[PDB]
Amino acid sequence: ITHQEKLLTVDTTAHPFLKALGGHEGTDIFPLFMDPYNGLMVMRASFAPGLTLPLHFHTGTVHMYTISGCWYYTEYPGQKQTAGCYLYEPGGSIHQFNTPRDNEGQTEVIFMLSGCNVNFTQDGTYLGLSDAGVIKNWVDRAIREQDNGLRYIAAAVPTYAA
Repeated sequence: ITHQEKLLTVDTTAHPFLKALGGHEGTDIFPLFMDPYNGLMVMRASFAPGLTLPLHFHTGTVHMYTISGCWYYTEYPGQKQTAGCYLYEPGGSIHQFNTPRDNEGQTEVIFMLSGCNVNFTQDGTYLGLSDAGVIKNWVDRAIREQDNGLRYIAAAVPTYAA
């Protein structure tokens, strides 16, 4: 009959977002939940206007809710995502995130990404991988480098039972 006196909770307004994920200006993150072992991350992202990210091939599902702003996938320009929009993206899909230059402000999203992200250029050249582990390393480094006093939830690696 386990204890748990406190809830595993993170207030995203009590600390500034980690700036420039992987050194990419315009992509600010606030980590919430990171499980590198089951390949799962739940994050809040804050996107600057005028961004065009690389093509992201998804190995698992993506659940995304746009709180505010605007963004669209290069391939589907007539289906812009704005306040209150939800998107389910299955594994095996590949699209390219864009924030229009004409956005007056930040585009705010919360998403749940399963699996890994394999990054390509529009012409198919492999750029790199981004799994929960990789992102966590930048996060932990960003927390130190930017002197941010934020906390997030993380799943430990499985081991032999005690």
